[PDB]
Amino acid sequence: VEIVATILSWTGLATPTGVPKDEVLANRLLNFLMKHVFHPKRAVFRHNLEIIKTLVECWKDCLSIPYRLIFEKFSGKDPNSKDNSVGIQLLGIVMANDLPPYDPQCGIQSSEYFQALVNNM
Repeated sequence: VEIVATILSWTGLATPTGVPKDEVLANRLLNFLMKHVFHPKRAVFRHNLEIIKTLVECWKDCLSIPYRLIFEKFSGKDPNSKDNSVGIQLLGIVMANDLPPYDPQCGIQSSEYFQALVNNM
């Protein structure tokens, strides 16, 4: 949290883009940060979501938005647990800017991606 807040604060100067390995590390950071973003504690949960949204609206140029885990995060069935909240709220984060949720060009077919989105609707 502290080191990423520090590097993100250094925006306008030292963007993480234009360098290959810097971009790859940024992408692993993003995928890892969405991968573990669910904490039994709601305040730090909101905080982590804010970290992710700051990361994605500050980098924005090594695009690489990881689908297929937001997808499997809302794709859960048996609606008796708030397990799908993470995927829909991550999707809301990525939508909160101009990012397009173009599904089936890297992951699972839109006809079932959006299907599970609606089923949890």
